[PDB]
Amino acid sequence: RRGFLGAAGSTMGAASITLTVQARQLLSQHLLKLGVWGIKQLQARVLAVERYLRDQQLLGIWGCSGKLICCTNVPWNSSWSNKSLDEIWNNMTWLQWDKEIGNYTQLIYRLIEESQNQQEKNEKELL
Amino acid sequence: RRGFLGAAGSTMGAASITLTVQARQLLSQHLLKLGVWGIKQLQARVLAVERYLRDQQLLGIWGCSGKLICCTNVPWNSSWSNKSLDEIWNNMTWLQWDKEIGNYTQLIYRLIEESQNQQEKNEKELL
Amino acid sequence: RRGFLGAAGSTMGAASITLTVQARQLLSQHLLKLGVWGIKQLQARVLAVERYLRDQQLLGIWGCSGKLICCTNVPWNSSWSNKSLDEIWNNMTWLQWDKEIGNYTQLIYRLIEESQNQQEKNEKELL
Amino acid sequence: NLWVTVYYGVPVWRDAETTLFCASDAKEKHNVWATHACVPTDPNPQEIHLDNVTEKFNMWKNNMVEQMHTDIISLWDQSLKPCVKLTPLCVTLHCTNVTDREELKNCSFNMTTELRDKRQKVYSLFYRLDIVPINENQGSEYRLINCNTSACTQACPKVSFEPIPIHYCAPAGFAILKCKDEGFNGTGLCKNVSTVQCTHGIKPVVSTQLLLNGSLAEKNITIRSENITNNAKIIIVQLVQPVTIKCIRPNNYTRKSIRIGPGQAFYAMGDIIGDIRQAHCNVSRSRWNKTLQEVAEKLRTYFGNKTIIFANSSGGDLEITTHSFNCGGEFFYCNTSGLFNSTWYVNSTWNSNDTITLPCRIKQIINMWQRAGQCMYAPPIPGVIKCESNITGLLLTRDGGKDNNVNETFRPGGGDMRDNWRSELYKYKVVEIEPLGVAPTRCKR
Amino acid sequence: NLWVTVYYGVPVWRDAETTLFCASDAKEKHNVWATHACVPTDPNPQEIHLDNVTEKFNMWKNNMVEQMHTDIISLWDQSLKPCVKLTPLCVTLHCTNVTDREELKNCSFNMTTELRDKRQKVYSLFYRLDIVPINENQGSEYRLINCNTSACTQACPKVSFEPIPIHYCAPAGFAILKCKDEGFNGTGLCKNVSTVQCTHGIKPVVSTQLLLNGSLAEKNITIRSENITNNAKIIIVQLVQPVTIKCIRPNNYTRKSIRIGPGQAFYAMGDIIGDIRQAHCNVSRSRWNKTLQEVAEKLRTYFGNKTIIFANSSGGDLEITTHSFNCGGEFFYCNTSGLFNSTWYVNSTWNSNDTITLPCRIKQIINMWQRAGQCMYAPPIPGVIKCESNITGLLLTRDGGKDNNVNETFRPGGGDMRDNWRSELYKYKVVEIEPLGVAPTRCKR
Ligand SMILES: *[C@@H]1O[C@H](CO)[C@@H](O[C@@H]2O[C@H](CO)[C@@H](O[C@@H]3O[C@H](CO[C@H]4O[C@H](CO)[C@@H](O)[C@H](O)[C@@H]4O)[C@@H](O)[C@H](O[C@H]4O[C@H](CO)[C@@H](O)[C@H](O)[C@@H]4O)[C@@H]3O)[C@H](O)[C@H]2NC(C)=O)[C@H](O)[C@H]1NC(C)=O
Ligand SMILES: *[C@@H]1O[C@H](CO)[C@@H](O[C@@H]2O[C@H](CO)[C@@H](O[C@@H]3O[C@H](CO[C@H]4O[C@H](CO)[C@@H](O)[C@H](O)[C@@H]4O)[C@@H](O)[C@H](O[C@H]4O[C@H](CO)[C@@H](O)[C@H](O)[C@@H]4O)[C@@H]3O)[C@H](O)[C@H]2NC(C)=O)[C@H](O)[C@H]1NC(C)=O
Ligand SMILES: *[C@@H]1O[C@H](CO)[C@@H](O[C@@H]2O[C@H](CO)[C@@H](O[C@@H]3O[C@H](CO)[C@@H](O)[C@H](O)[C@@H]3O)[C@H](O)[C@H]2NC(C)=O)[C@H](O)[C@H]1NC(C)=O
Ligand SMILES: *[C@@H]1O[C@H](CO)[C@@H](O[C@@H]2O[C@H](CO)[C@@H](O[C@@H]3O[C@H](CO)[C@@H](O)[C@H](O)[C@@H]3O)[C@H](O)[C@H]2NC(C)=O)[C@H](O)[C@H]1NC(C)=O
Ligand SMILES: *[C@@H]1O[C@H](CO)[C@@H](O[C@@H]2O[C@H](CO)[C@@H](O)[C@H](O)[C@H]2NC(C)=O)[C@H](O)[C@H]1NC(C)=O
Ligand SMILES: *[C@@H]1O[C@H](CO)[C@@H](O[C@@H]2O[C@H](CO)[C@@H](O)[C@H](O)[C@H]2NC(C)=O)[C@H](O)[C@H]1NC(C)=O
Ligand SMILES: *[C@@H]1O[C@H](CO)[C@@H](O[C@@H]2O[C@H](CO)[C@@H](O)[C@H](O)[C@H]2NC(C)=O)[C@H](O)[C@H]1NC(C)=O
Ligand SMILES: *[C@@H]1O[C@H](CO)[C@@H](O[C@@H]2O[C@H](CO)[C@@H](O)[C@H](O)[C@H]2NC(C)=O)[C@H](O)[C@H]1NC(C)=O
Ligand SMILES: *[C@@H]1O[C@H](CO)[C@@H](O[C@@H]2O[C@H](CO)[C@@H](O)[C@H](O)[C@H]2NC(C)=O)[C@H](O)[C@H]1NC(C)=O
Ligand SMILES: *[C@@H]1O[C@H](CO)[C@@H](O[C@@H]2O[C@H](CO)[C@@H](O)[C@H](O)[C@H]2NC(C)=O)[C@H](O)[C@H]1NC(C)=O
Ligand SMILES: *[C@@H]1O[C@H](CO)[C@@H](O[C@@H]2O[C@H](CO)[C@@H](O)[C@H](O)[C@H]2NC(C)=O)[C@H](O)[C@H]1NC(C)=O
Ligand SMILES: *[C@@H]1O[C@H](CO)[C@@H](O[C@@H]2O[C@H](CO)[C@@H](O)[C@H](O)[C@H]2NC(C)=O)[C@H](O)[C@H]1NC(C)=O
Ligand SMILES: *[C@@H]1O[C@H](CO)[C@@H](O[C@@H]2O[C@H](CO)[C@@H](O)[C@H](O)[C@H]2NC(C)=O)[C@H](O)[C@H]1NC(C)=O
Ligand SMILES: *[C@@H]1O[C@H](CO)[C@@H](O[C@@H]2O[C@H](CO)[C@@H](O)[C@H](O)[C@H]2NC(C)=O)[C@H](O)[C@H]1NC(C)=O
Ligand SMILES: *[C@@H]1O[C@H](CO)[C@@H](O[C@@H]2O[C@H](CO)[C@@H](O)[C@H](O)[C@H]2NC(C)=O)[C@H](O)[C@H]1NC(C)=O
Ligand SMILES: *[C@@H]1O[C@H](CO)[C@@H](O)[C@H](O)[C@H]1NC(C)=O
Ligand SMILES: *[C@@H]1O[C@H](CO)[C@@H](O)[C@H](O)[C@H]1NC(C)=O
Ligand SMILES: *[C@@H]1O[C@H](CO)[C@@H](O)[C@H](O)[C@H]1NC(C)=O
Ligand SMILES: *[C@@H]1O[C@H](CO)[C@@H](O)[C@H](O)[C@H]1NC(C)=O
Ligand SMILES: *[C@@H]1O[C@H](CO)[C@@H](O)[C@H](O)[C@H]1NC(C)=O
Ligand SMILES: *[C@@H]1O[C@H](CO)[C@@H](O)[C@H](O)[C@H]1NC(C)=O
Ligand SMILES: *[C@@H]1O[C@H](CO)[C@@H](O)[C@H](O)[C@H]1NC(C)=O
Ligand SMILES: *[C@@H]1O[C@H](CO)[C@@H](O)[C@H](O)[C@H]1NC(C)=O
Ligand SMILES: *[C@@H]1O[C@H](CO)[C@@H](O)[C@H](O)[C@H]1NC(C)=O
Repeated sequence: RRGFLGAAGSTMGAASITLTVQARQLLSQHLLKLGVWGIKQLQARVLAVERYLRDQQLLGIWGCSGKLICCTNVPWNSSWSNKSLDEIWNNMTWLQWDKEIGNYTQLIYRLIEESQNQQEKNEKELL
Repeated sequence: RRGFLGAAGSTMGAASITLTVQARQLLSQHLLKLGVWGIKQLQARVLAVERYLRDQQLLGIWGCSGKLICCTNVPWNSSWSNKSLDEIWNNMTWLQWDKEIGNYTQLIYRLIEESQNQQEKNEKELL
Repeated sequence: RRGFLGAAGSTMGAASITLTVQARQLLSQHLLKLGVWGIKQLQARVLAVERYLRDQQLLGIWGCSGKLICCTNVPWNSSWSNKSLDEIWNNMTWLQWDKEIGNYTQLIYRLIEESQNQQEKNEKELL
Repeated sequence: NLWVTVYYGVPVWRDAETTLFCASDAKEKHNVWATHACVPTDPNPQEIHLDNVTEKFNMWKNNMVEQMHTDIISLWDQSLKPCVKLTPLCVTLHCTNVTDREELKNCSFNMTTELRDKRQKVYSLFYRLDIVPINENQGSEYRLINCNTSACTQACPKVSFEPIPIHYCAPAGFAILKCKDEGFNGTGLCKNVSTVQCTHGIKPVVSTQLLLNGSLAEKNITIRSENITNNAKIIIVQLVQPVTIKCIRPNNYTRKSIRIGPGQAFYAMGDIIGDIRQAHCNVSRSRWNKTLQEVAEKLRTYFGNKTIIFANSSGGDLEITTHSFNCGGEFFYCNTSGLFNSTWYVNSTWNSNDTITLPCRIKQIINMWQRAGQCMYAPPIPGVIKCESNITGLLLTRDGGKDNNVNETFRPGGGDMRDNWRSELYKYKVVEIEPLGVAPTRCKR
Repeated sequence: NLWVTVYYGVPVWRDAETTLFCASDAKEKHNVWATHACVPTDPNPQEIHLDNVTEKFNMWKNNMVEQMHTDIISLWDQSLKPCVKLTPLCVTLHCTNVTDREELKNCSFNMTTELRDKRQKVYSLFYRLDIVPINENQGSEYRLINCNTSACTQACPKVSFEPIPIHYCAPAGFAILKCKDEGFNGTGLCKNVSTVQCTHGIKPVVSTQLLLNGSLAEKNITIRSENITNNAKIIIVQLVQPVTIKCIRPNNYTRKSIRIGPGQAFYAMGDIIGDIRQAHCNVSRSRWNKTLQEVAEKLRTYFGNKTIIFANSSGGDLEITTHSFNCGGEFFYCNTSGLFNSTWYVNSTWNSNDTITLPCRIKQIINMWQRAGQCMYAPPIPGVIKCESNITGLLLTRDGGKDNNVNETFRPGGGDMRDNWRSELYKYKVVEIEPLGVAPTRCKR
């Protein structure tokens, strides 16, 4: 089995297997001297914590916290990508796919948030 | 649609729609100089992280992490509020409702935690 | 009822009741002077945040985030412990049980992560 | 079958090293220890006693004492940082006798004034201990004791050296275990363990050969040491009765201020009101030797039927040979020969004021950490200062004899200030809670 | 139909700027670089080679080199902060000739002693390079080279300038990509990429015009430059054979310590045991010009059939015209006119010791950053020191000719060591992993 970030060149249909090694590595002398290396260490730790929480709050508000893969109610739009259903899962990697949808990440996030909030509003709060 | 914190004056029945804008804004020159503004920036970031984690650990232990609205097994007590079922959801905002239950937040939190823990203990751990 | 860390001497079958008091205590003058006590305070807060996030990311990737007790698909191995099904839940405490499985924590974590990832891969991503 | 399960918030712990934060009473003069900077103390510390728990403790291998020592020295350097230094006071002083009574010396020296092109001539009183001549033949020309090692820093008068108690709290996810065993010696398994988030009132008072304002024993005299038979190891003892002591400073000094530079002042003693009076301390001889008899009979359980003899310390450094303390800003050095001078047999019994006069020495230039530099100049406190302390424990040092004799001599132990904090942190240990528990059960039903 | 899905922990990355934390084999003298202060290195760095991955690299537009430069200068200022400064050494020195052999000067000057009212007269040896007279007519009165710019800081003898290898690890969520392509020139797409959390052993040695103790090439001589045709751009070359060099300091100096103030000392050379001997370096002429022939034939592929000619330094500042390095605490400055003095034709072939003697200069007052101040005074190392280095690469600078001639001259290139760090960080690039992936699928079944 490959190690950390070892399945980047593989296709999207096969690179979604070792996702746990990338998910686990997102966060990994007791007295601190607060010197040149100490300040940089503290800044790196705080930045890592902020990065993990920033990318985790999205999954928390999308109703998929603690889940590596989930499906929502937002349907796919052909304007973002005109490719077929499985031509990307069998021939394209994740490196050549992130740049094609990079201009629509914010729009997808807003639609995802409003759809999830609407679903929770209609499901919960009976009266 | 309203922006961040734009539905505060609306009633509780309608202010529970744009909750995603307040939930998303809870966390939002690379070299740090650690000066007057640098120390305050680091303290503000750490305080924001602590605030988010402090208000998130409650939802984590209540069995509702990653959910904007959920229902528990703790029944409402008339001592906290003698109002009817829907007079607050149709005529009172969230500003005039938080002060009426402010003296019973800790009691509700303790009852919620013990009820959720008891439910998890009875459901899981078959033998 | 016992307070924080008050049921350590009890058996494992009864010490799993007050887990909420230990789960809640995992995170609990506004201007910081950044002195000897200020630096240690900031380091302690950052270390506490890192400890909570480090022990929470495991539950997040194991499919049990926000749940105090959950069951997975990984079966127990007799090599880790040759004891019976209920001799530890009725006569042994948690202090005398953590040392017996201390050499197999990493192996159990890796098997748990791969099994959970495989389960999510087989359940989700229909095509 | 069986399936592995994960328990969150499980009650287990392991010994680990971690940082700690202060907790003082929020209240004004700041204290050299900067206790107003740490988190305010809780109205009531939540202390819970764990039932059916037996935990192993080791006061000598604890990390809290080392961390506390580093924090206190760091706060000391922090407090001395914004204050004025004594760099221009290394001029050749001219001192004569004052107008035994030859301890103080009336010095006269040149000093640069606020004007960079002018100087000023001042006079002040200095002790003989903090005075060193250039040579042993000239006479009347002297220097400071710490001038060829480092430049001392004058303590800021806006802060005080009051031993205010501080609570050493543990961070989130960590806890401090407390041993409530009656007469616990500090090493081994504790049969009555309790847990708490923050320690009790720890007064960081610095003392040598005697424990002042410490924690009293529960029921009997307790002797603490990792190896009582080892002669190279220090011995810490605890008492059940607080032995009172009255230490006064009869000299009435007049505080004067001189400007050694632009925006900085130097404080020293101007003159003495009245006459020369030697500083001393008082202690009840009956209670003191009664407690000595109890300590001797307690030590008799470890050394057999041998007789215990107490003798004074061997000559050397003044910080170790004498007992040191502070009375709100004035450091003292009292002779302990008047207390550790007796012998106790197996059949011996101790069987009115009768106080004991203990001569003491006062030094302004102190290091308080045995460091080769970074000294501190204690400013003189005006008026008569007197502090009363509760003697709760002492430090012992046994002589390296052949051990086959019927008697062994004990010397007043001392040295590093690590033992001072160790005598108060013996009941506490630092642990790390691991909320990730692994245990199987018959699930999937 | 299709529904959008979110993938957590997806394997994608983007180029971004971020902070980096140290990693070294912490264990003992401390090192100017404070390698013991950073995180201890891992027992084995987990390095994974990504299959089917082609990534674009840019060693000239990388951010790690700039961040490394800022971190090294910050650590330098940090190390010089607790040490003593040379503020009272700006007195008019009186130097004469020593008892070529006129490089050293026996100086004599006044200096304030530990007593603020008294002074002291000492003598020490200083090089002519770090000596500047007040005027060019008086003679025998001189000053320090850096006195009217800033006050130098004496390096603490408790730390050493040994180039301890440091691992530049990436924070959580970030990674460092490594290019394992054979003979990669540092610019373009890499056909053999690997990933690792921390870089390899990066020795922050300071060198000019030559690369000492660097990373050897894989199979052939590699020339790195963003625009080889541009004459204003520096040229970095790599070698496959480690060219050895033996640099010694035959002068046997006697380290002496004088107290310039209370609690501070100054170190300088007292005298010389034996006689005056010029410092030099040795190098095998056969291997050196063989590698020069390989570099010439490699450069022939970019400039066509033209002949490559090497010349000496153009002239100006000593730091950029001579090869400098820190050898065991002593800064060297060797003249490279014997190594870049040859011509190579198309049909030329290089075809016994025969070592080359390179004269060297020693300077104690150095700036090492071309800054207008904040100098450092290197303390003298007692005894005779010897250094052996592995020459793995050099810096080149082409002359701005018309390019239509059959030959072009090359000069030893210089810089602010940024290109030196670039010569070691060319194989590494910093990326930011985005675990939030967006991809649709036929869900809801
Ligand atoms: C062990 O613990 C005991 C008990 O706490 C300590 O004894 C105390 O020692 C301190 C000094 O270390 C004493 O405090 C000093 O008292 C003097 C005036 O106090 C009068 O006023 C207060 C007002 O509340 C009364 O409580 C008190 O009884 C007296 O009537 C002065 O010398 C000091 O004042 C200082 O501060 C002010 C403000 O800046 C200045 O103007 C003064 O000049 C001066 O600097 C100070 O307050 C205290 O009284 C003692 N308590 C008792 C009960 O005797 C021991 O010192 C301690 N042992 C060790 C070794 O630390
Ligand atoms: C490229 O890399 C090479 C190989 O590492 C470097 O060569 C080394 O250079 C250092 C100095 O920079 C040399 O270290 C010095 O050696 C002397 C004594 O060392 C002997 O004993 C030790 C015992 O541990 C052996 O490891 C060593 O091989 C030798 O046998 C002394 O001059 C120095 O001692 C210093 O520390 C002590 C302790 O405080 C002090 O008392 C001394 O005064 C002094 O400060 C120092 O240890 C090392 O020997 C060289 N190695 C080799 C194999 O030759 C090159 O310097 C490096 N190139 C560049 C440009 O940096
Ligand atoms: C240490 O020596 C100094 C210098 O001699 C002493 O200071 C001087 O003390 C005398 C008294 O002993 C003062 O004289 C008196 O002063 C005033 C004004 O003249 C007045 O009360 C009397 O007429 C008498 O002259 C003298 O002024 C004073 N000098 C200064 C500059 O203040 C000091 O007392 C000695 N200290 C000790 C402890 O002996
Ligand atoms: C730079 O000049 C100084 C000052 O002249 C030289 O220092 C002195 O050198 C002399 C000659 O070696 C030493 O004298 C000898 O000392 C002792 C005691 O007197 C004894 O061995 C001999 O009788 C002889 O006099 C002397 O010790 C030394 N230092 C001092 C403080 O006097 C120095 O050598 C010169 N340096 C160079 C490189 O020329
Ligand atoms: C552990 O020791 C503590 C004292 O350190 C005991 O607490 C005492 O209990 C008695 C009996 O209930 C009370 O009268 C005392 O007031 C208590 N003392 C304190 C200081 O609180 C405790 O009982 C001991 N536990 C066990 C199991 O023996
Ligand atoms: C403190 O008490 C413990 C026991 O509670 C003592 O430990 C014993 O030390 C002796 C030394 O010869 C060993 O032989 C025993 O095996 C130890 N017993 C246990 C249970 O570990 C310790 O010496 C005591 N210290 C003092 C100063 O009395
Ligand atoms: C405690 O100290 C004693 C002596 O005070 C040690 O016992 C012996 O010490 C002598 C030297 O004084 C050694 O030559 C012997 O080998 C020691 N015997 C043993 C059995 O160790 C003793 O080792 C020390 N440590 C403990 C844990 O008791
Ligand atoms: C120490 O000396 C000072 C200065 O003489 C004394 O302060 C005076 O005390 C008397 C007592 O009657 C008061 O009337 C004065 O007002 C005080 N001040 C001055 C400026 O004279 C002080 O009392 C002395 N202390 C002791 C303990 O005797
Ligand atoms: C220390 O103890 C000795 C006895 O061991 C004391 O010496 C005696 O002192 C008394 C007066 O107190 C004299 O009458 C005796 O003649 C002394 N005896 C001897 C044998 O010299 C001594 O005084 C004690 N010192 C202190 C400070 O208590
Ligand atoms: C030494 O300890 C005793 C108790 O062991 C202290 O005496 C108590 O003092 C307080 C002061 O508020 C009184 O309220 C108590 O009534 C006293 N208790 C007894 C039993 O007398 C004494 O104050 C301590 N001494 C010092 C200097 O702190
Ligand atoms: C990428 O380059 C590395 C070397 O930088 C190649 O690793 C070598 O592989 C061969 C064949 O298995 C081994 O014999 C060598 O020992 C390896 N060298 C090192 C330094 O590890 C690797 O094969 C190259 N990858 C590709 C896909 O060509
Ligand atoms: C380093 O190698 C790259 C290719 O890997 C060279 O880049 C090419 O340079 C030529 C110069 O004529 C251009 O025409 C190409 O378009 C460039 N290719 C790419 C992909 O950018 C680069 O010049 C080389 N540098 C050196 C100094 O040899
Ligand atoms: C690389 O440098 C070359 C020359 O060394 C540049 O090519 C020409 O440079 C001259 C000046 O020397 C300009 O007048 C021309 O306009 C340049 N031509 C072109 C086509 O740019 C060249 O531009 C530089 N850059 C690259 C990317 O090759
Ligand atoms: C630099 O190269 C030149 C030749 O280009 C060398 O000059 C020759 O030196 C030899 C002795 O080494 C003399 O016999 C020749 O007469 C010199 N030739 C000329 C044309 O002057 C010179 O020595 C070289 N320098 C170094 C340091 O290697
Ligand atoms: C540099 O000079 C010193 C001082 O003379 C030399 O140290 C002496 O070396 C001899 C060699 O026989 C020893 O016997 C002495 O004990 C050493 N010390 C003294 C104080 O004389 C040192 O060897 C010289 N270094 C070199 C490389 O020649
Ligand atoms: C798809 O995207 C286009 C371009 O932004 C937009 O006009 C269109 O409404 C979208 N369609 C759906 C069904 O959301
Ligand atoms: C409601 O609150 C009151 C006041 O605290 C309390 O006495 C009562 O028991 C509560 N009732 C229920 C059903 O929890
Ligand atoms: C149980 O553990 C042993 C020892 O590591 C291992 O050989 C064996 O394969 C394991 N069995 C199962 C069913 O996982
Ligand atoms: C002290 O000890 C002596 C000698 O044992 C004894 O006579 C005396 O009563 C004790 N007390 C006093 C106050 O001297
Ligand atoms: C302490 O007291 C003893 C009593 O014998 C005496 O000899 C000694 O000189 C005194 N002083 C010191 C500093 O030890
Ligand atoms: C105890 O008895 C012994 C043996 O007779 C004697 O030497 C000693 O003085 C006695 N101790 C007293 C009376 O304190
Ligand atoms: C990617 O590399 C792997 C490993 O050799 C190989 O099996 C696979 O065919 C390659 N895929 C492509 C598209 O080249
Ligand atoms: C250096 O180059 C010269 C001139 O090409 C050649 O004759 C010689 O063999 C080479 N080596 C040495 C050691 O001189
Ligand atoms: C370097 O060496 C050459 C050898 O010919 C000499 O001419 C030149 O002056 C030297 N340069 C310096 C700066 O000393």
